[PDB]
Amino acid sequence: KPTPQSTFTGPIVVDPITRIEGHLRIMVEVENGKVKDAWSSSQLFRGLEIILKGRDPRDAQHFTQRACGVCTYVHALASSRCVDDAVKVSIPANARMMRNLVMASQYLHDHLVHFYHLHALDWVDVTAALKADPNKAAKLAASIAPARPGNSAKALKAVQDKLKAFVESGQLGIFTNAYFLGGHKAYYLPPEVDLIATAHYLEALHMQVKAASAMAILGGKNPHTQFTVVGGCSNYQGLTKDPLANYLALSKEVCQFVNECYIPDLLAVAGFYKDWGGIGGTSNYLAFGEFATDDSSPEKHLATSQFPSGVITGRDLGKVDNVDLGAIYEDVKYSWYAPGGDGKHPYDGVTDPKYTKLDDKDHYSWMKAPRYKGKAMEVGPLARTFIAYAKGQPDFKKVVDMVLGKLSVPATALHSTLGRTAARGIETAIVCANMEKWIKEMADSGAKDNTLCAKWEMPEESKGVGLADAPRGALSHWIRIKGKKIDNFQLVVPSTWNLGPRGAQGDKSPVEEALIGTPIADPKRPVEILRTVHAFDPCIACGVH
Amino acid sequence: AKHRPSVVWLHNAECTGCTEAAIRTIKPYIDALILDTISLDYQETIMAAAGEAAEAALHQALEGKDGYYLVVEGGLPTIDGGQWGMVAGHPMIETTKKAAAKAKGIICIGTCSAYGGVQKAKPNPSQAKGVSEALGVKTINIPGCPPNPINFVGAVVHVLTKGIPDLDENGRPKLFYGELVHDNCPRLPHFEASEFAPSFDSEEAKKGFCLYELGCKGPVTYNNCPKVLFNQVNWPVQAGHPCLGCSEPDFWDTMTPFYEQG
Ligand code: SF4
Ligand code: SF4
Ligand code: FCO
Ligand code: F3S
Ligand SMILES: [Mg+2]
Ligand code: NI
Repeated sequence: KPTPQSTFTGPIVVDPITRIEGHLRIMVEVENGKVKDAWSSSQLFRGLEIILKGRDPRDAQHFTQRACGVCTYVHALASSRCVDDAVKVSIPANARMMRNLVMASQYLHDHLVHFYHLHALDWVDVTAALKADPNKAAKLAASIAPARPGNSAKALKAVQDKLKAFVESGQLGIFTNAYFLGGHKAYYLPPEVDLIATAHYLEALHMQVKAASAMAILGGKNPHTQFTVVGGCSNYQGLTKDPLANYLALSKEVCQFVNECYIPDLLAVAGFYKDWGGIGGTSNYLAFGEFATDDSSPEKHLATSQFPSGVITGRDLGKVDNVDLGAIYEDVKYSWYAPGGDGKHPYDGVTDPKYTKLDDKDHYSWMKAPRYKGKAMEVGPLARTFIAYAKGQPDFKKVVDMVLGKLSVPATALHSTLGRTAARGIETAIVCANMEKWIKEMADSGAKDNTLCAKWEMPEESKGVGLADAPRGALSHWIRIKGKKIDNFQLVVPSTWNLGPRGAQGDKSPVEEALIGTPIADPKRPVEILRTVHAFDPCIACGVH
Repeated sequence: AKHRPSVVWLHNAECTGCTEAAIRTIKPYIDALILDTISLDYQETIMAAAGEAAEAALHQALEGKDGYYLVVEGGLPTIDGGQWGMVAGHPMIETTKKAAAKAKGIICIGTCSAYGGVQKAKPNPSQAKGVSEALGVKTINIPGCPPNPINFVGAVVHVLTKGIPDLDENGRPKLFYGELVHDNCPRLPHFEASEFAPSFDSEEAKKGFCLYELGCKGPVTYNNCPKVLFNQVNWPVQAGHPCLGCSEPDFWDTMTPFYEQG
């Protein structure tokens, strides 16, 4: 029937929000079973911007990468771009290619882990998988997905047996007190679909190991790569034949799993949760672009990004504006910072921590509130997808239409939690479709010329910005150099955009806005809050740093 | 079914890089470990329950009849009574303190839990401390930023099947941290011959010369990196980059500047 909804009126708090990176507290007001107001409260401060002051600009990338071990690498990249810009060095073509491939590797690993190990348990009842008949499940998989041994009845039965023994032991481990135990109205999947997804969940645990190995061939190690330097990269071995053959091999495997399991699972889930095409929409989208053919400057990045940069307002796909890096600022009015810190451009950023109390609706987050000409901006896969689709980018046009057609929904249905979830898979598919081309580009370039790092000089005084679109969205690092040292170093991170608190106008952030209208089938077990929050792929260490 | 030992895993001031490191294990894989070997009964990053239900899962685990082992990821922020780092409205220091009080053993995964880590680097705005530093409980330290999964899983298995492994001064298992990075480095012949790369763009760098001039901290860092590799494929020096000394206490301040020697 209709989307299940209680008549519950009152507050709900979820803390901890699990299956994210970091420490999030969500508070909502509920009226007659629907969320009417929301607060996104980040619960940990570390202070990397404070820590960086006075240090060597060459050290920045090593501190900032520790902003996040889930989106590992991306902060080392943004810092390197930032410092490269500040000293005005243009990196060699091979360094641009190596840096962008490691980013492609990161998207693949990050997105697969998110769908399966962080997000899926909001949609898949694992214990209902035990009810499944493995033959029916094998027949369902056969018809919804490419044929594969791991989808056989024999395979699904093994998964079921393993799960049965685990559950029968009485130690449910990570499934203890799950919102789905004993059944739950907001969980719609047939037991067979639960089984298919559960088997793939287990498969994805092994596959993420391979995705990280691929990344490590070029990045030195994962987590926390160690191959970027001012002026380019250090990894000459990464330009050579045998490691690049291994890299392609592992990548092809990961992408096979993306095409065989991830996308089909995503499409099957979206099919049953069609109603979630009308829950959790926002209206503004921003991207700095990624995978640029010219990374010699911030300018050239925004212009030449293969996943294009852009700004969309009020859902208007007919009007994609250029990113005005001058119009970006951060507010602290509803944040745990010293008041009078509002409206600061990141070149002029101030990080002056000041705590009040838990659930102080005046000051309720360790995140700042980034705003673009006053407007809250959603960043991430859905942002990139809308901007690329509106701009007519051929891969996105073709993958989006495939999705919208398989689901029979208008493109407007994408402005929602379902769409946010679908866009993450969409772009994973597109990154996969480009891996071979990108790898061949660098293999050839690296065999004709192995130049990987340019010469450069530390200025007395400069500034620079490094832009990236990380898996969660638009990332920027901003540096002021004075006396050859870090005078100011500011991070503005995708989860700061998405999950930060209200701005100086009292205007809700994207996640707070997305949560308005959320139906709550069972206030005791509010899975619907999790579904929307997780769809934004929150990274709290990223957001606060 | 044979009872599997209960493991509670706490997240404090951290980047979740140590959790991510852990799940790159291949001997065994993460699924085999949590289905066959341990009962992982609280892990914020992957557990199904959230909010109150998750909190209840923790408290259930802490009250288990067969007891539990405690794994700690992250440092402890102590400023303002521990309020700059909170889970379920409780300071992380208070929760970790409770959990450490009845643990069979405490394993600190990562440089952050072991020694304080990145948030403790000067000027340490949150007054972050290592687990033993802040509480005075003795800990088994598995440092690195992040440690190799071989070192963490190996330590875990040893503790469950053999006893406490032999530890060095810094509470690290000698099994994994008994040797200098440098002593096992394939570039050691270049070091011995005074063949150093002067820059990353240099011919010396392209030829794989020693990285000591470029700040390599291998000579003062205890870890097994060149011996075991990461992700079965690589390590930083093989990727042409100096060691940062990331398994050493307070490396953020003792090993910086990273591209210089002391
Ligand atoms: S030791 Fe390093 S990887 Fe581990 S939580 Fe701390 S900063 Fe992150
Ligand atoms: S590269 Fe580093 S670890 Fe290797 S020999 Fe040189 S100083 Fe030692
Ligand atoms: N992706 C990612 Fe992490 C966040 N938010 C960064 O940058
Ligand atoms: S930086 Fe850390 S990972 Fe090993 S090579 Fe050096 S100890
Ligand atoms: Mg910031
Ligand atoms: Ni992150």
